[PDB]
Amino acid sequence: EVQLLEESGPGLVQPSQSLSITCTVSGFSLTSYGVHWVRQSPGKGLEWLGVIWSGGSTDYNAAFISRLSISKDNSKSQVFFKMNSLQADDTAIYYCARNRGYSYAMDSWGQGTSVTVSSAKTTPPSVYPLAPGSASMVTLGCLVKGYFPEPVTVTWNSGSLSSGVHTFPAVLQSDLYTLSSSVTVPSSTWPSETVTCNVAHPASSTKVDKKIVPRDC
Amino acid sequence: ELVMTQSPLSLPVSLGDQASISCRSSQSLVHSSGNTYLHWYLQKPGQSPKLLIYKVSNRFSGVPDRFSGSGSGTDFTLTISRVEAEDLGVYYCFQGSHVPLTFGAGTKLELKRADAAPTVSIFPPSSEQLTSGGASVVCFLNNFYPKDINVKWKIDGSERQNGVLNSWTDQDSKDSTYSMSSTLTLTKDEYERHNSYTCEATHKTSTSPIVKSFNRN
Repeated sequence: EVQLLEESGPGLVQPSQSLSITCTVSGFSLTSYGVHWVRQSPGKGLEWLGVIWSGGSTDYNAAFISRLSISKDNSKSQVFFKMNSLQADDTAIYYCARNRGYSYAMDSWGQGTSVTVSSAKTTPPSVYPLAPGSASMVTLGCLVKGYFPEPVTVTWNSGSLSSGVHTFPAVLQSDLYTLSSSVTVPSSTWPSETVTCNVAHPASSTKVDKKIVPRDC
Repeated sequence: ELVMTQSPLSLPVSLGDQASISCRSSQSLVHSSGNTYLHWYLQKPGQSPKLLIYKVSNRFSGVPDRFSGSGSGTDFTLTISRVEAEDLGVYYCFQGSHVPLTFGAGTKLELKRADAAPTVSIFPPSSEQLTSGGASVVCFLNNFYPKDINVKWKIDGSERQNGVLNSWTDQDSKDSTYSMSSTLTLTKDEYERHNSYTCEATHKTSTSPIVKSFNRN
């Protein structure tokens, strides 16, 4: 009918601890198809972790076998993934995917569950205005530093300024996230007209409206 | 280890043109069963990978005929007769012949446009951040093409690479350009040890780098 697989994970895990993910499937039987586990991170791309075949036996990526465990309950249409001793680079999107019988290719994938391995605590961002040095378009910026977890939402002039904006992917710095956003407007509109960076961080329930003011030599 | 090498890794294309992606394995993918478990996946932003071709040349359900796979042993090729907007994304070859199963690094099929020089802007640490004891020097290199670019930081004329964090945006859906942010993170004391801060961008659009600087004064 509609072969679906759905992962259910913790989201955030602390390093050295374990990661348990349950893959619930429908539209097909686990007694008829194997189920693979694959993860994706920017640093290692797509990595195959292991699989539990329709018959119940498993196969693991040797690089993970020392801390990976895959099992299942055919009656409940559930496949269980458990990996111990998590480390920072285990941060990634984890997927379960159906094995297409004798083709040995993943054909139906779950949407995946994002896992972040971190010891950080919820922390609001420090917001800093980026105005050009004291010494036609003009580009202004906003630095959002030291927050956790992702995401934060950066807008300009409460969303009234949406064109010419570039909000960059956050990078990890000292267990905390940092990102920047730039906005380019006609030099005739700034600083004659106000330009403000608006930062919202849902997790910490904080918002910061930082006005970009010119520097003074 | 079994290595899957895709070439090219980045493939700019104009809609309507033909595209060809190579995937070579460090060892034959001909399985002992006589079958060759070499498959191709296409992954679009935010989505899970989707099966395109299985067992070298079999088009999966719903895959248009403009997609064709060929090859044998260690050499395989995926061809798109006439690229359409919905074909843009990242293509992965995958082998299910030898455990651990492995993926290629992925080939990014992106929209081609005329080369464009980046608009570079440098920003000194805000007074607010300095008050906090930190000093981030930010540099925006916006709307350039192709994505290949080199950014160098120079403090009082000396190249500095430690403490530099870069972030790149994905291809702009509107003008097909790329943008990047580079930040030189320093302690307030390190910042005060020098005066001249420079952000230098080297891009194929010019034989000479674009230089933006400011003096701590």
